[PDB]
Amino acid sequence: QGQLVQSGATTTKPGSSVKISCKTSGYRFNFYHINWIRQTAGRGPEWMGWISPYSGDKNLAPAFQDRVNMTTDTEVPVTSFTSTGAAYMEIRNLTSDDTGTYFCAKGLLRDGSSTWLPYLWGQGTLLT
Amino acid sequence: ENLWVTVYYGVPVWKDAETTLFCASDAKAKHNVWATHACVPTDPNPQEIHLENVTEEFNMWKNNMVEQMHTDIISLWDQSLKPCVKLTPLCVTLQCTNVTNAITDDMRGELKNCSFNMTTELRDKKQKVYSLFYRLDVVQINNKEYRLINCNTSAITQACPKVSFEPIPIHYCAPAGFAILKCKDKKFNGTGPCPSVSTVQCTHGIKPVVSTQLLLNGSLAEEEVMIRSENITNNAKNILVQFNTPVQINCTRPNNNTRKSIRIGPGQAFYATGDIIGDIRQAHCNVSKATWNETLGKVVKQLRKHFGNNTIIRFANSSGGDLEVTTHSFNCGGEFFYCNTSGLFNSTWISNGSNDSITLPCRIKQIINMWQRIGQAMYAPPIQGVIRCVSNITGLILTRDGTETFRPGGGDMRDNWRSELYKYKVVKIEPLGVAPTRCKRR
Amino acid sequence: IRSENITNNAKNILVQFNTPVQINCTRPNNNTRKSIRIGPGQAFYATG
Amino acid sequence: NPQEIHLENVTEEFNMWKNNMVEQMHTDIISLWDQSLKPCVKLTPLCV
Amino acid sequence: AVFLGFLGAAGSTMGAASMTLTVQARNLLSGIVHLLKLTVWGIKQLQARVLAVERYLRDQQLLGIWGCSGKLICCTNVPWNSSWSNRNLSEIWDNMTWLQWDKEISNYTQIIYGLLEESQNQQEKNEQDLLAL
Amino acid sequence: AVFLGFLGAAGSTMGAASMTLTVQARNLLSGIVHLLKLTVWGIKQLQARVLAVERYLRDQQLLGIWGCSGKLICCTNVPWNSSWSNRNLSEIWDNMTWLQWDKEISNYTQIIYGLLEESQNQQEKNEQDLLAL
Amino acid sequence: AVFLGFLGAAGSTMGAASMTLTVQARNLLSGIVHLLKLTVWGIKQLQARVLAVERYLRDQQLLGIWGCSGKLICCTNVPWNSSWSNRNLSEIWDNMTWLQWDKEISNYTQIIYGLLEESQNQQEKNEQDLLAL
Ligand SMILES: *[C@@H]1O[C@H](CO)[C@@H](O[C@@H]2O[C@H](CO)[C@@H](O[C@@H]3O[C@H](CO[C@H]4O[C@H](CO[C@H]5O[C@H](CO)[C@@H](O)[C@H](O)[C@@H]5O[C@H]5O[C@H](CO)[C@@H](O)[C@H](O)[C@@H]5O)[C@@H](O)[C@H](O[C@H]5O[C@H](CO)[C@@H](O)[C@H](O)[C@@H]5O)[C@@H]4O)[C@@H](O)[C@H](O[C@H]4O[C@H](CO)[C@@H](O)[C@H](O)[C@@H]4O[C@H]4O[C@H](CO)[C@@H](O)[C@H](O)[C@@H]4O[C@H]4O[C@H](CO)[C@@H](O)[C@H](O)[C@@H]4O)[C@@H]3O)[C@H](O)[C@H]2NC(C)=O)[C@H](O)[C@H]1NC(C)=O
Ligand SMILES: *[C@@H]1O[C@H](CO)[C@@H](O[C@@H]2O[C@H](CO)[C@@H](O[C@@H]3O[C@H](CO[C@H]4O[C@H](CO)[C@@H](O)[C@H](O[C@H]5O[C@H](CO)[C@@H](O)[C@H](O)[C@@H]5O)[C@@H]4O)[C@@H](O)[C@H](O[C@H]4O[C@H](CO)[C@@H](O)[C@H](O)[C@@H]4O)[C@@H]3O)[C@H](O)[C@H]2NC(C)=O)[C@H](O)[C@H]1NC(C)=O
Ligand SMILES: COc1cnc(-c2csc(C(=O)NCCO)n2)c2[nH]cc(C(=O)C(=O)N3CCC([C@@H](C#N)c4ccccc4)CC3)c12
Ligand SMILES: *[C@@H]1O[C@H](CO)[C@@H](O[C@@H]2O[C@H](CO)[C@@H](O[C@@H]3O[C@H](CO)[C@@H](O)[C@H](O)[C@@H]3O)[C@H](O)[C@H]2NC(C)=O)[C@H](O)[C@H]1NC(C)=O
Ligand SMILES: *[C@@H]1O[C@H](CO)[C@@H](O[C@@H]2O[C@H](CO)[C@@H](O[C@@H]3O[C@H](CO)[C@@H](O)[C@H](O)[C@@H]3O)[C@H](O)[C@H]2NC(C)=O)[C@H](O)[C@H]1NC(C)=O
Ligand SMILES: *[C@@H]1O[C@H](CO)[C@@H](O[C@@H]2O[C@H](CO)[C@@H](O)[C@H](O)[C@H]2NC(C)=O)[C@H](O)[C@H]1NC(C)=O
Ligand SMILES: *[C@@H]1O[C@H](CO)[C@@H](O[C@@H]2O[C@H](CO)[C@@H](O)[C@H](O)[C@H]2NC(C)=O)[C@H](O)[C@H]1NC(C)=O
Ligand SMILES: *[C@@H]1O[C@H](CO)[C@@H](O[C@@H]2O[C@H](CO)[C@@H](O)[C@H](O)[C@H]2NC(C)=O)[C@H](O)[C@H]1NC(C)=O
Ligand SMILES: *[C@@H]1O[C@H](CO)[C@@H](O[C@@H]2O[C@H](CO)[C@@H](O)[C@H](O)[C@H]2NC(C)=O)[C@H](O)[C@H]1NC(C)=O
Ligand SMILES: *[C@@H]1O[C@H](CO)[C@@H](O)[C@H](O)[C@H]1NC(C)=O
Ligand SMILES: *[C@@H]1O[C@H](CO)[C@@H](O)[C@H](O)[C@H]1NC(C)=O
Ligand SMILES: *[C@@H]1O[C@H](CO)[C@@H](O)[C@H](O)[C@H]1NC(C)=O
Ligand SMILES: *[C@@H]1O[C@H](CO)[C@@H](O)[C@H](O)[C@H]1NC(C)=O
Ligand SMILES: *[C@@H]1O[C@H](CO)[C@@H](O)[C@H](O)[C@H]1NC(C)=O
Ligand SMILES: *[C@@H]1O[C@H](CO)[C@@H](O)[C@H](O)[C@H]1NC(C)=O
Ligand SMILES: *[C@@H]1O[C@H](CO)[C@@H](O)[C@H](O)[C@H]1NC(C)=O
Ligand SMILES: *[C@@H]1O[C@H](CO)[C@@H](O)[C@H](O)[C@H]1NC(C)=O
Ligand SMILES: *[C@@H]1O[C@H](CO)[C@@H](O)[C@H](O)[C@H]1NC(C)=O
Ligand SMILES: *[C@@H]1O[C@H](CO)[C@@H](O)[C@H](O)[C@H]1NC(C)=O
Ligand SMILES: *[C@@H]1O[C@H](CO)[C@@H](O)[C@H](O)[C@H]1NC(C)=O
Ligand SMILES: *[C@@H]1O[C@H](CO)[C@@H](O)[C@H](O)[C@H]1NC(C)=O
Ligand SMILES: *[C@@H]1O[C@H](CO)[C@@H](O)[C@H](O)[C@H]1NC(C)=O
Ligand SMILES: *[C@@H]1O[C@H](CO)[C@@H](O)[C@H](O)[C@H]1NC(C)=O
Ligand SMILES: *[C@@H]1O[C@H](CO)[C@@H](O)[C@H](O)[C@H]1NC(C)=O
Repeated sequence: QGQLVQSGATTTKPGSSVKISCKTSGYRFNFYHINWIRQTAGRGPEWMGWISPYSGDKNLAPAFQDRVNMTTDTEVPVTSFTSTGAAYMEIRNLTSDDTGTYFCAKGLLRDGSSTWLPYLWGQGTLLT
Repeated sequence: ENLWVTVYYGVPVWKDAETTLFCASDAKAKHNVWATHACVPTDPNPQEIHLENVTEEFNMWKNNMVEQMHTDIISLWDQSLKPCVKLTPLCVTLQCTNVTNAITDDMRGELKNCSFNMTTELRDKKQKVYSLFYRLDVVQINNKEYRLINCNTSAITQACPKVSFEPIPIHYCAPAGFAILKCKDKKFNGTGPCPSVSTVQCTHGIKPVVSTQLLLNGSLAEEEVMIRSENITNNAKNILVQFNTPVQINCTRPNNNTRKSIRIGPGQAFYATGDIIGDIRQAHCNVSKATWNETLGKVVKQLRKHFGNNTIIRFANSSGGDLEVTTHSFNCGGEFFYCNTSGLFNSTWISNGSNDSITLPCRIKQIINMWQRIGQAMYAPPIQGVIRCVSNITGLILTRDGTETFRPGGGDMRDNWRSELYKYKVVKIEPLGVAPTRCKRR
Repeated sequence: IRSENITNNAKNILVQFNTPVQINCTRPNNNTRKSIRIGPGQAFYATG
Repeated sequence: NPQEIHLENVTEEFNMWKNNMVEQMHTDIISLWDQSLKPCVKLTPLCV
Repeated sequence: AVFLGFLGAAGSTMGAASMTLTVQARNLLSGIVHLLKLTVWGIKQLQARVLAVERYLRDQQLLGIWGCSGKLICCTNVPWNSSWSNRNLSEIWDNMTWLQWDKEISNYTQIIYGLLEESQNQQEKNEQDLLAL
Repeated sequence: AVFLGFLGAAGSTMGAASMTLTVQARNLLSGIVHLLKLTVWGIKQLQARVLAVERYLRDQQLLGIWGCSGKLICCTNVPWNSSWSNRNLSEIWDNMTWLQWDKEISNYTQIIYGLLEESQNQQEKNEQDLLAL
Repeated sequence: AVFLGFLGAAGSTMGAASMTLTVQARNLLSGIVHLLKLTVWGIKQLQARVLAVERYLRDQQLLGIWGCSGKLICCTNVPWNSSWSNRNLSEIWDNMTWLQWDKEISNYTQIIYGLLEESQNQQEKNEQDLLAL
């Protein structure tokens, strides 16, 4: 299983800095990365970055190098293999050209070559 | 695609289980009632392996270790009181007088000077001997004639005076093929999924201290002050609070007593109380009024999380029961104290000293009964000299009544052991594992 | 019928039925048990 | 057949004053006497 | 290197735990479990001693009737009936832990133990017939 | 198929019983044999537990010193001295049962156990010398 | 031939003692060690019984985690670090006895037991990868 509910689809105007939430269930939040993906209309879908809910290690594209803050808070043990988590997303020098739908997707495997691969996605959020 | 079963021996997977736990102890060598000399020597390197990424379920209210320790300690006492003296000749008529009158009215009958006829080494010749007895060990006949408290309900066996009642740290260990899982969560409730989990070959040093209301010489929390019950909304389930700071208590029996041996038969000797050297004073306990109020406030704060930031909770004394449960009963240097605690639980706290200490008047018993069965009682031989012990109050055993009010109690011996074994859990190892992979024999 | 030496009269014959012949036993006297304290923790159960 | 194997070329160290067999036999015999005198008569009425 | 310790890789992936099996294998019979005094602690320890060897040999008994004596990773000739678990290899050894794997394979653990049993009886019968010439 | 059960082929031919050895092998240590209370039934059960493992390992010990560890049908290098039994193969495996066979081979069972013992000691010495290059 | 007996070659050279290992192997579990009466002699004998199987299996456990199950002379892949003993082969097997050899190799006996342990874990992992095709 696994669910990733995202925040609301409210809108702002250029110059601001919005926070996007992603709440997880049905799986151990620490065991898989959390990816942030952007599907703009005036560009192809872009991978923004992933972060480790276990090790805190983050990795984002150089196009978002000094403009994005990725944070996650510690999980909550529900069962032996189930926990609830949350991931956060921020933008710095923000304009209106960053308009589109934003998704959060967790990693694929816990090890191997496709560890962090965005596998299970959220329902997305509309922006400005 | 082409997948066959592949067998793996030694896979890190376990299942909950019940097993026999043996005892481990450290090197100290007389012989305590807990027989710690017969336990396997504990490793000077108490190995603890941390189980990263593991999240185990715990349930201190179904834990089997507490039910096993409850029977072990009782068996240790049964094992130690078997070969000792049967005091059935003591169940005889006693001619008692108060010992040294004139002090404070009805506090002179608290200890009596009783004389009685006793069997000697010769079966056909009696002796008139006397002994000092506390009031809680005698009852009248209705004249100044008395008898021991237990003569109509129980046979009495005095403890072999070479045994020590001082608790010694006991380590519980699981056999090979089993494991002990500790919950490292510093704010752990007692039940539920504990995130931080580590495995240990043996548990930490657990002193088998049997006390009432106040938990002594126990372990302390590292953060806040936890409160543990299986159904806190139920008023009939004892609340087990566990401090993080130790509120010190000083108990003493200032009466300098002398032990007089009395030959009641061939090889049989009854240890009577000779007399009192110096002042006949009152045994009691001190506890810093400042630290007890501060620590009692922390319990209030954590009790608020289960009853609301606005509600009002109050502390009252025991609401009745047996003497062992209505008082802070414990063992101090041999003698069994029974301390009034109306001064510790007499406070109402609102929604939102510093020099002296509060004292606790304790009475002393010698004929103490077995808690489980009826018909079995022990005679604690008289301790010579002045007694004084210094220990830590590290927890409580409270009771809700259904704005809020909390009173102490707890005559169940396994509530003591729950306060120390809540972190631990017994699981069995199952090292055989089968899984698919593209590997085929031959 | 089972014995080790049936021709020997000093070896008990153990017969085993195939049908059960029922037997009803009873003591109709309604007795009362009276406890008597013969010592500390010791009680003798007499017939009241 | 009390089998005894001779250990040729071997030279062992002994110390009868630290031997554990004597400390074990000392307790065994005492336990045998304790085991045998448990179920026998207590003559406490004779102390008259 | 790493060396997590006894059960140290209980939360690691099955493939990562499958590289530290000696870590658990050696602690299945030792520990701290010299006269036999039958006190409350002595009877307790004696049972702890017999219980360890008993459970240890029951695992070695199954390991023997499968032709895996003295092995930590032995391969068999019993194919993986996908009704046991249709999960793929990459999502098993790089994803699951041995604890949650045993949780879902638990129903068929007695079925598989029978297929490994008679496969070894027939294989040893085949080897005898091949050495009959 | 058939599946006669534990000792189910005790009266069958040696060859037919030689196809259901796992049926007896798995019941040599299990059964029904958790605290150790030393009551009349507790002492009785504890002995029943130690007795099973003791006898089980004595058979595995001989199976080890013969080079047959974890085997149900192992072949050896000890030829069959016809003075043991001059019976032919067809009148042994398609005729006798294991019970009556053990009854007539009973005298030489200690002789054969010695030939299998030193044959394994010399074979392992041969394998070491062959791997010394 | 010779047949010195149980421990009969304790004072012989290591090579000569290395030809009579079955002589000691068979007496590691038998002897004279049927009801369990808990008398002073009965408790004594029961401990003697559990102690034998316990020590016997601890040696077989190490022999298993080294890949030497059911072997008297198994060869390994752990090279001889000369810091253990710089003595030459001829002055070891035609000179020393096993008793005095164990006396000087005693410090490194725990070091060697670890190298044999993980060498077997990695070898079985190699054999699985080779049979994955
Ligand atoms: C748990 O908590 C419990 C509760 O807190 C606690 O219990 C406490 O236990 C201890 C020990 O068990 C108790 O300590 C005792 O205290 C006695 C009383 O001491 C106080 O009072 C005296 C006398 O007061 C009069 O005199 C002064 C002037 O000197 C006036 O100012 C007073 O107002 C009063 O005089 C008027 O009032 C009278 C009536 O009220 C009138 O009759 C009178 O005419 C006047 O009008 C004071 O002197 C004391 O001061 C000393 O202590 C203070 C601190 O309080 C210090 O600054 C300083 O050290 C002072 O010296 C104090 O205020 C003590 O008498 C008693 O010690 C004696 O008894 C023991 C045993 O009996 C002896 O072994 C010991 O040697 C002492 O004997 C000496 O004194 C007697 C009496 O005079 C002599 O007869 C004797 O010969 C001997 O004299 C020698 O020593 C003298 C000094 O030591 C010296 O002066 C002589 O010259 C000679 O050398 C003991 O210490 C304490 O009371 C308990 N607490 C309470 C609340 O009761 C427990 O311990 C806690 N812990 C636990 C359980 O673990
Ligand atoms: C407990 O559970 C957690 C969560 O499942 C486990 O953490 C995961 O472990 C696996 C395996 O160890 C990880 O998979 C690997 O992922 C790396 C990608 O990370 C690399 O890239 C980072 C960003 O570019 C980089 O910063 C890292 O470099 C160092 O820096 C960090 C800083 O924190 C440090 O922590 C690192 O350790 C590095 O030192 C990092 O290198 C990827 O490179 C791996 O692929 C290689 O290895 C595999 C085989 O393992 C091989 O197949 C590949 O081809 C390649 O060679 C591998 O995929 C995963 O990222 C971890 N985190 C998750 C899943 O969120 C943890 O191990 C568990 N522990 C226990 C004890 O159970
Ligand atoms: C004290 O209780 C007993 C009295 N006598 C006999 C007895 C005589 S003879 C005989 C015998 O031979 N048995 C063989 C067949 O039966 N056994 C007992 N045996 C087992 C006993 C217990 O474990 C037991 O009840 N406990 C434990 C000690 C407690 C305590 C402290 N410290 C405490 C006491 C009061 C206040 C605070 C703390 C509390 C309760 C026990
Ligand atoms: C408890 O009561 C007993 C009485 O049953 C007390 O024993 C008696 O105590 C008195 C007073 O000490 C003794 O008398 C004294 O005898 C000595 C020696 O001859 C003499 O010098 C004194 O002047 C005084 O007369 C008496 O002998 C003694 N009797 C017995 C049988 O012991 C006991 O003292 C009381 N104990 C306490 C603590 O009050
Ligand atoms: C709680 O723990 C403390 C410390 O572990 C216990 O204090 C110990 O109490 C005993 C007896 O009260 C002391 O033994 C005594 O030592 C003195 C001095 O040698 C001697 O005169 C006495 O005869 C007796 O042997 C012991 O020293 C003391 N230890 C320390 C460190 O203070 C306390 O009793 C425990 N309380 C409970 C209720 O378990
Ligand atoms: C309790 O009383 C005993 C005597 O009944 C005291 O023991 C004496 O101690 C002193 C030490 O100064 C010795 O010189 C005496 O020889 C002892 N007498 C006996 C009979 O033993 C003991 O000191 C008293 N304890 C206290 C705390 O006062
Ligand atoms: C209980 O007794 C102990 C020791 O008798 C007291 O601790 C002492 O406190 C004083 C304070 O000035 C220190 O100087 C000592 O070093 C302390 N002794 C020890 C052994 O720590 C303690 O204060 C007493 N508490 C109560 C409530 O009476
Ligand atoms: C009472 O509690 C204090 C504090 O928990 C104990 O003192 C600690 O003792 C440990 C012993 O391992 C030391 O490592 C700590 O440094 C001590 N801390 C402090 C603040 O003293 C004390 O031992 C307890 N006493 C009793 C009798 O239980
Ligand atoms: C045997 O006698 C006892 C009394 O000695 C009888 O017990 C009474 O039973 C009736 C039932 O109808 C109750 O109402 C009484 O309260 C009982 N009395 C006592 C003292 O227990 C018992 O019924 C008699 N049994 C028979 C078979 O007659
Ligand atoms: C992201 O936000 C948190 C919020 O407190 C802040 O502490 C952290 O420094 C931020 N990250 C960066 C790279 O500024
Ligand atoms: C003991 O003293 C109390 C209080 O003065 C008194 O009521 C009681 O009668 C006395 N008992 C004896 C036996 O002297
Ligand atoms: C002891 O027995 C005598 C009878 O000889 C009796 O008069 C006396 O009161 C008895 N003493 C006690 C203390 O019971
Ligand atoms: C104990 O804490 C756990 C932690 O989640 C909680 O689920 C449970 O309800 C708590 N129980 C009580 C009685 O407080
Ligand atoms: C706790 O007690 C209340 C009433 O006292 C009851 O309604 C509730 O069901 C109990 N909870 C559990 C888990 O038993
Ligand atoms: C509790 O306090 C009240 C108030 O004086 C008192 O009457 C009662 O006896 C006390 N109970 C106990 C057990 O101390
Ligand atoms: C306890 O003390 C209070 C006052 O301190 C008193 O009212 C109460 O009766 C005492 N309890 C007992 C059982 O003596
Ligand atoms: C019991 O029956 C067997 C059956 O053949 C017979 O041989 C034997 O003689 C009988 N014994 C007695 C005592 O009847
Ligand atoms: C049975 O008893 C008779 C005489 O009582 C005796 O002649 C015969 O030998 C006995 N049979 C056996 C088998 O002992
Ligand atoms: C899988 O198992 C079922 C019964 O457990 C059996 O009927 C079926 O034929 C098996 N299929 C394969 C492919 O092994
Ligand atoms: C990993 O295992 C869990 C166990 O339920 C499963 O839900 C998840 O889908 C698995 N991951 C992949 C990528 O299949
Ligand atoms: C195992 O059997 C239980 C029986 O109710 C069933 O609920 C469960 O789904 C089964 N699991 C698998 C993996 O077959
Ligand atoms: C058969 O065994 C005897 C002694 O048991 C021996 O003398 C004889 O040589 C053996 N013959 C063969 C052919 O093995
Ligand atoms: C076994 O030895 C006994 C000894 O008397 C003999 O009677 C029997 O015939 C022998 N059997 C075989 C098969 O050698
Ligand atoms: C021998 O062992 C030491 C440590 O025990 C190690 O440092 C050294 O590299 C080893 N040398 C060889 C040749 O194995």
